[PDB]
Amino acid sequence: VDDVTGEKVREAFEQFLEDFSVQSTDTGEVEKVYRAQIEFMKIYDLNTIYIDYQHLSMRENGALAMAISEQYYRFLPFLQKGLRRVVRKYAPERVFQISFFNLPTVHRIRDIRSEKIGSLLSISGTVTRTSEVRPELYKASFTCDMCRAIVDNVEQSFKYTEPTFCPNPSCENRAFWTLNVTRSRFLDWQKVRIQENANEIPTGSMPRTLDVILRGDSVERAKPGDRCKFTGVEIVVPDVTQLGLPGVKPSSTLDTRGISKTSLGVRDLTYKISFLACHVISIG
Amino acid sequence: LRIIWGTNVSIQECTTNFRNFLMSFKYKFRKILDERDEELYYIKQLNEMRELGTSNLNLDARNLLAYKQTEDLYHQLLNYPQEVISIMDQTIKDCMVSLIVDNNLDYDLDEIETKFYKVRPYNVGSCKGMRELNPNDIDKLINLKGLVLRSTPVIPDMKVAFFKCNVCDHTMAVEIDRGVIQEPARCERIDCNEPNSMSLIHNRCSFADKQVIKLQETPDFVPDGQTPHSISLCVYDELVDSCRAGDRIEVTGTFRSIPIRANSRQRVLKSLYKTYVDVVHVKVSDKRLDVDTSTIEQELMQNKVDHNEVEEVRQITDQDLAKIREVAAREDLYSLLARSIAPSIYELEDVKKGILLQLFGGTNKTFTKGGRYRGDINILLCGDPSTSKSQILQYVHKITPRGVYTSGKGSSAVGLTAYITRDVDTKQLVLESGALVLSDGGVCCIDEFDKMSDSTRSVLHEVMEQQTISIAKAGIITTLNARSSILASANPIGSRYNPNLPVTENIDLPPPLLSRFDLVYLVLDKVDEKNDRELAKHLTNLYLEDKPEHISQDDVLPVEFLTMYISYAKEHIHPIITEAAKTELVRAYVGMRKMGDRITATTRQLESMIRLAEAHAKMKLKNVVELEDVQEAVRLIRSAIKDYAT
Amino acid sequence: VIIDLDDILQYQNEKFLQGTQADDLVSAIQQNANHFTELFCRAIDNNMPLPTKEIDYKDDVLDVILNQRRLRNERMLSDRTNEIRSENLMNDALREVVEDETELFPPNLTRRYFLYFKPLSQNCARRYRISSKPLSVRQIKGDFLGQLITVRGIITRVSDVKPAVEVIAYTCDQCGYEVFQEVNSRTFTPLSECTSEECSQNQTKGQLFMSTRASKFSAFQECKIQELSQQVPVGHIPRSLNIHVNGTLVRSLSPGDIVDVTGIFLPAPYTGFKALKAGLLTETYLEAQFVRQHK
Amino acid sequence: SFDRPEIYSAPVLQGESPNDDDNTEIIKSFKNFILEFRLDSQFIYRDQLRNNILVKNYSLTVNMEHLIGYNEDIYKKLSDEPSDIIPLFETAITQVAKRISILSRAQSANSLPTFQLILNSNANQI
Repeated sequence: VDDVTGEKVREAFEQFLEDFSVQSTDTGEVEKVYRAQIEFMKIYDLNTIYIDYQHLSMRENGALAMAISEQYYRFLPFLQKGLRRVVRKYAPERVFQISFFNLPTVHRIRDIRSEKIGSLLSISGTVTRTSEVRPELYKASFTCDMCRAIVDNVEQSFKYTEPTFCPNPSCENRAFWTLNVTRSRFLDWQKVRIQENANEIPTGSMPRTLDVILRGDSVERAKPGDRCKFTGVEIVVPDVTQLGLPGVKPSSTLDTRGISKTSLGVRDLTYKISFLACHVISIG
Repeated sequence: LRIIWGTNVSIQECTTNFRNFLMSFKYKFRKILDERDEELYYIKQLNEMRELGTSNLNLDARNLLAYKQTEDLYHQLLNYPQEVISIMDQTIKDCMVSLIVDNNLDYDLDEIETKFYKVRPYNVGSCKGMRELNPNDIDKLINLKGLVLRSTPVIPDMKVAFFKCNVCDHTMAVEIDRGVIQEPARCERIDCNEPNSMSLIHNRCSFADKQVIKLQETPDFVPDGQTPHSISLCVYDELVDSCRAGDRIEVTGTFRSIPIRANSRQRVLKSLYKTYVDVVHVKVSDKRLDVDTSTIEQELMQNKVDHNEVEEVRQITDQDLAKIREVAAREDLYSLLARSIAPSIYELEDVKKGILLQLFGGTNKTFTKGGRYRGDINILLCGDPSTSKSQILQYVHKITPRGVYTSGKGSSAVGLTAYITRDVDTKQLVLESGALVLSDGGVCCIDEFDKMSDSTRSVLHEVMEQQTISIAKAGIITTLNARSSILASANPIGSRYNPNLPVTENIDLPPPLLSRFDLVYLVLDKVDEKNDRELAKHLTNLYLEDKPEHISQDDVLPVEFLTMYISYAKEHIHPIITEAAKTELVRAYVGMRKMGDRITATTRQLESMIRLAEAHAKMKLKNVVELEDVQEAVRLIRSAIKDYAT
Repeated sequence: VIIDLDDILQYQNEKFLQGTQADDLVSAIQQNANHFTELFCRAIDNNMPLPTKEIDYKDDVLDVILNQRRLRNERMLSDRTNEIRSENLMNDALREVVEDETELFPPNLTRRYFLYFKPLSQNCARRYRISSKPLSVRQIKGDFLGQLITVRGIITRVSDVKPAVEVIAYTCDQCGYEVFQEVNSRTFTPLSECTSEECSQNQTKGQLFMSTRASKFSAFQECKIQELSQQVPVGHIPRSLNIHVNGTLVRSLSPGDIVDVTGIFLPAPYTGFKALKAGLLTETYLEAQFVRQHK
Repeated sequence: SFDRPEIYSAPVLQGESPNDDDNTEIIKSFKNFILEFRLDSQFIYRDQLRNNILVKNYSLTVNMEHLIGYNEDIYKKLSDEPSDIIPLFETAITQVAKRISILSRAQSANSLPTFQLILNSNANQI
């Protein structure tokens, strides 16, 4: 059902970019133009694609446009999987980033609420106090020493450690890592920290910070003291120091109305809105 | 009979009796008000809720007092907020259903019946302030006053959870309703065994909006010897971004009390609880003081239309608008309005008149690029003491919507902006707004303008000229505007002004900075005898018969016509100062330049004359200026000029 | 309720002259003075003229809570003697049966009031011939801990009034009980699954969470007495001594005054740095009972 | 240097009571079994108990075919897992034994241990 939903959008996406993409005549901007982007990528071997949103706004009469734009974080691996099968059809180790651009309506920092979680949004502000460039794992090779330790695995999502099930061989749940610091696939990311525009703030209060993470292609493209436009996906980061705010803040005491008898591993959770972006254009 | 365990309420009598309230209401609040439109309210306001699509009906409390019966439901409401508010929600929804069965084809009946309707009460008493409150009275409704310092960012709240596994994979979910979230250990796929790992994906679940606003109040009838105080309150979903930094707000809400952890490490919940407020309804506008502008508001006019909210602007009714167009036809409005400002102080009608013209300040013209011309005018007034300088400043401090009152030798260069500090409750570095950013749009006041430093008074060279402030230190490097209308005063060396001495000499200022101020008064005393009889007759007129009667003869004084007169004169007028007066205006300016060979005259006099002139044209409802009335706009400087001869 | 220490002494001279001998009670209060609030207050509660006025509608919330606790307590106590009496097989024995198989709200919780002593003058002690000699803060040796003394000085740094907890009331949601908990210390800890007699001895324990309209609060405010600076030796500096204040007596300590506080003098456990402790150093304070101002 | 706090309870509200026939409210059937039984034409267990209190025997004897006679489901419940259902019957007896003890002793003449049941059948000689 839901896998039929996401797979249905997946085949509609493969069907989308396989077909025509240029409506213009001989005076162009000729056909196709996506296959020129794949093959032009094949000659230089740089492993990204820049696709527009307006062309996808043309075709489906807005039906698929209202299907990626809301639950975007749900639809990474289906999209990236279908694009990988298009590549194995038309091309001969691959890490693909699908960075949209040219969105209709730009919001500020004040229009951020929490009903807009998951979606895409165009944020414009001012870069101040950038940081440096450091790696990140996201490709584990971690299993127990008794005996097999060759399992490629999870921690694409931030946990980090460790692998849980199908262990080890043979040391079962929850025997896990030692990890491996030589068998992985890394990439690099920095964390710039945007500050709100000077010609926008409601008279009268003070400017307001926000954090933002850049992975992959858009490293180093930011500039200290310049305006930017970003890309929307807007994740949630676990936070600590908001205790005694006052609450009432929830907690996660696990259930025991199952297991029959013959400890208190309860937790806290408090979350602050960060932002995650992949395309940086420096118009301003 | 049924009852609830904590209370004495019953669902039947509250429901049917409140239904019996919403069908009959015929101005019994006026029967208490003594009578000095016969159709009831909530059919009309329920239709205004109906066609416009807005939610959020709101009612008073005195209306629940005046009707008999349901004198009982008021005392049920003031004690037990949550349950009674839930009951009134349910019967409002069934009253909408009981309306829609009159015409049967109305608004696609399912969803508009499905949409949540809610109640916001206010005006529920004000007996004793925040200090007196015993811990007997934990959960009630409370009214407060006072301003607002800062505003925390947005923090979410879980309303729905979301779970998966790695086997193989099924995706059940769970709600909150009480304090905690339980999670299952097993299973899905197979359900039963194996007891697989149960993960939580925290990018898929629902959320809410929770904003914390810190407040400081002014609880009149003080418990002597009380000092000021600070409360922290915790607004919710719809009312997020309904409070800036600086407004004067009257709040309702429920007093609460929840313990806090110790050192974020153990479960030792410390005793000696912490208290806060849990707001329900925000009351920004008011009927006694002034009303906010519109050229400032336009960002939150551009917002707040997608989501239905509170009014932020005083609602101009229709009947008294005819009285506005009637009083505008009076000839003597130019001395009537200036006479009716401060009815307890009696001289200086040029000064009262200039203080009236500070409330009508200029025309806000914005260019394509650059420009940004405000309507700021700026007034000094000095002279001998014992001249009631302070009464004027307290009265203007009451009338102004966003006024901030500093003083001399209680200032610093830090003391007007960027109080970057350490907030205690969250233990981070939070930046505060100083004394001019709170003054943003409105009237500031400064006493003893002589006794500043050099560092202070070097702030005002930016605010008076550029109409900016440029903070540049370690927190934030970003300019931020503070439009404001500065009013000040100073006391000379004398203290009596003596003749045959230069006017610039007798007040210790550099005369370029004295030359930068628009309108400079010099109020001195007369040794003659004829006025003082009327003076003492005014004072003993005030002291007598222990009742406020002060001026009723032979004068008509509007009480609160003038505030809506000023606000209506502040939105719907754009005066333009076209061709026919430039001959007289440039002619008088070159005539002013003639004196040369004490004070001088620069281009600030010319900028002064156009902005003061069109400010006079803003009065009396004229979209253009005339060649006539520019003469007395010169004479407001010429009265001081006749006061410069001695 | 102000229970003075003059009516007791006059009662002892009256009973001493009537015959027989009366047991000495005033010095017995002055020596210990902590047991007698609970002993005295459970002496009050046997007899009380209950029904003298019907409840107002608009009275309060604390009244209506204690009224429902009292009424439910009665109906619970009558149900069991409506059950066992119909299973036969003077009636004092059946009362002793029913009164020990039924869990009840204890009378420490349905109280509504407080109780405060009041020390004796020099006038009444002069008429018939100590409990109130006005002492100074230097004079309080560490051998008065427990008695009922009297000081004088200038109040400085009186703080705000904020609620402090006394008993905390949970609900069980499955069994339906109300599990209380008393708190004596500075810091407490919340508790877990249940401790009843029904959610215990079962497999599936419930889970409990608290509520704030059924606990019992009390106002709380602390301040400091500095030495009067007239009763000092030649080369010294004024000291200080803390005061806790509970109950009705709150909001009567204005800063910068001259006051005569009379109260009892207890210990409260602390020592300072960990490397300075020798065991079992105690760090005293002064409870308040009755406040009399000069000026 | 204070003393310890205390924890207690009071039954106020009912209550999630289907009732699911679990560890308690089985004991309701045995307080209904010793007291509220009478075979024709005389109740037999109550008299044996109030007899056994005076001689201080502190025991009780049960016929098991009588248990399948009166009720039916607790019989096979007992024959499933007998090592965990018998001490429930012990507490079920001693709650009644306190009542009969105090009513007999106080009209008209601490401490009392837990009893024991001694059952006996003649069904099937395995």
